[PDB]
Amino acid sequence: DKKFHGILDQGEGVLIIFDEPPVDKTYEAALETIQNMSKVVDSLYNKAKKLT
Amino acid sequence: IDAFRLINANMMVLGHEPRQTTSNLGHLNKPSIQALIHGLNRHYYSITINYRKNELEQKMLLNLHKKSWMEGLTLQDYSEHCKHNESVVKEMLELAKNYNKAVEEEDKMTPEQLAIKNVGKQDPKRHLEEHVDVLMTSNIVQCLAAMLDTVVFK
Amino acid sequence: LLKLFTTMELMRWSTLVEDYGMELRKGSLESPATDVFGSTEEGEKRWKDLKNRVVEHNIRIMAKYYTRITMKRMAQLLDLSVDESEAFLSNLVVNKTIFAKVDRLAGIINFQRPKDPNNLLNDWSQKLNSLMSLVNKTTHLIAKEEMIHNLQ
Amino acid sequence: TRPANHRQLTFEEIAKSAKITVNEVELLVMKALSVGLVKGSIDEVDKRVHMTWVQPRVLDLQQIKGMKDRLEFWCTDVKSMEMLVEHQAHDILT
Amino acid sequence: AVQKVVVHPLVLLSVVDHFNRIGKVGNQKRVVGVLLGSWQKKVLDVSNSFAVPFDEDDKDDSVWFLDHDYLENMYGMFKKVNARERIVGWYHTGPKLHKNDIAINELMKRYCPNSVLVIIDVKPKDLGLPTEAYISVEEVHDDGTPTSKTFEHVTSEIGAEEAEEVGVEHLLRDIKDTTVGTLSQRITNQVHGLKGLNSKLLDIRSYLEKVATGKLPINHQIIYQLQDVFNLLPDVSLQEFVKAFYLKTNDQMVVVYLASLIRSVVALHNLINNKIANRDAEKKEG
Repeated sequence: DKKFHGILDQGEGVLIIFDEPPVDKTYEAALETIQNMSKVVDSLYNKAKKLT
Repeated sequence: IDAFRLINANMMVLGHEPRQTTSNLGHLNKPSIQALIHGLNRHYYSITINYRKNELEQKMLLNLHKKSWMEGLTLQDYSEHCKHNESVVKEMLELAKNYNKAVEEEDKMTPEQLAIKNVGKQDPKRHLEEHVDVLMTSNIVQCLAAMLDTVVFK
Repeated sequence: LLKLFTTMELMRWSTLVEDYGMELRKGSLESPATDVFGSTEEGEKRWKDLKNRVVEHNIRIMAKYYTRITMKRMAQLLDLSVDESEAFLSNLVVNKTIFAKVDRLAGIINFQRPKDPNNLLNDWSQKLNSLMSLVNKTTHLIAKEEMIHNLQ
Repeated sequence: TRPANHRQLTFEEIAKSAKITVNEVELLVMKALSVGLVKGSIDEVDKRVHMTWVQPRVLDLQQIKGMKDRLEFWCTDVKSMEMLVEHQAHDILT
Repeated sequence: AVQKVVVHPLVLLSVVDHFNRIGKVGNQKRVVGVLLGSWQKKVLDVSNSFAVPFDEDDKDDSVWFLDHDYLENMYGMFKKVNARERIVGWYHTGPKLHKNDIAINELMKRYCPNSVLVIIDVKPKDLGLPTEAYISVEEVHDDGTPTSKTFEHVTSEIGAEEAEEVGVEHLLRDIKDTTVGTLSQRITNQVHGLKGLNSKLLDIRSYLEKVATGKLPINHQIIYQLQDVFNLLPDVSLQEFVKAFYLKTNDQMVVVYLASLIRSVVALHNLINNKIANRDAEKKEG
């Protein structure tokens, strides 16, 4: 339920506490431009198919 | 800066500045109207001024006034720099979305007249790769300085 | 007061006991030491508090000069049990006044700052910029001393 | 003796060369950090002592000879690998 | 204790001309002149200068002439035309200083007590040194050395001023390069920035060759004790600094998929827009 930052083990019966990087904002917005770049190339090939 | 030189009264009903066989007179200034409203041109004349530009002074003024030795391989390192790489991509995403909007539009509303009625100081190619060039040059100079510094020092 | 300056003045609580046999018995006038610590019930609360103040003194200097420290060595350097050491480090870190984080299946605790990628790499450029600048001040200085003595 | 090649010194080398016991090498190095002739740090799970050292003193002409050889290796690394960069990026240099 | 001097760029220039005034008969190879300045703070400023008739002979190497009378009256004229300006020191040229410079400096400290000399290099103008400033200190001498004069070092720079940079930019008009040009210009900044890295290295190369050889006396105070501080900090410890290079991948990531794609797609628009405008103007020509 994401109330906590941790993990458990059964081989040792052990609770472990860690942290995480919030710096995904570069790579998140990186591939969202590819979705914009996918739509323009689909539009250009449609324009190039319309006339040689 | 301008230098001037007074004329006499002997040719006062004649043409002053008695100039002759040359063609370097039309340059260096035309008589300006804030200057010819006063005594120009029937009181003195204007004269030409160039500069005695010399060597043994020119380079020792140039290289000694603007110079920095160790600045060329500094880093301004990463916490100020990854934040800048974070920022520019975000509006460039919306700039790409605005670039999509004109491309998928593509209507025959006389598109050179459709572009002039849609002027906004905006996308088509001006607000384009100009940012991408800055994103290119910033990371190359950052990474080339990073790789040379690992090479040189031990 | 010199012993509680800084940098441990290298200390031990049992040696503090052997410095303080006099506070009950002898001295020039001796009376406030019997008043403050020599009393029965008000002294004993101050007895446990003076034990509390010296162990509080020893946690800060360990955070200054140690990357890691085992559980058994901290207990013998604080003159008390491993479990009472666990209680002392617990109510200081939830007081968020000493940064520490333990690992008690193996007993090894650490005093490290939480590591991050760029700040470690921000340190390499900073040592580098200080390195390149200092050799410029060095070579500028040895060029002068070469220049003065060559003339004599 | 080892100029920051692998300056992470093990505890037994101090305990032998200073001929001090093993349990007192920590109080010995905390004193040297308290004075301020060294600015290292102490590990105890491995008992290796990490070193950063800023205190200077005299260095007895023979150690200039070893300093010359390290400066000469320092020379040809800077010199030759600059010739690599200049010959590679010559046409955009101007 | 002076922090640093500031070179107004008229004074050097006004040393070049006076070296060129006597240069038709120049065989003394040195020109002494008076360095006018503006004392601001621990930092020093220089605004103007003038010259003085000076002779010197290497024979007995203590026979020389400043002119006190010429130094009184001409400085009195510059005081009259400008009350802001006063003397701060003197200068000479011919980059090897000579043995007499103790005598000139200790003379004209009775004009300004913390006087300072500046050596310019009129003929050397090439690599890395505009000027240099010297200062005199007299302590006991040291822990154990005999006492002397011992010209010391003050760091120097070239400053500027508004309404004289206008004269800088308008008189040069020659190469006119800006710092922008970030591909071509910044790489060349890395090139000749590293061409001074071995230049300072070849200078520290030559010094410990001639003192390990053992010619000149070893300056036990600063000349290697400051280097003893230096020679411990190129830290290159690998297995965590190896993990610096996914941030290198991160700096690579913005270049590769963003800058190579969009630059290609925009130029691809210029193809179809030209190939349409090619043949649709061709089929309507007839």
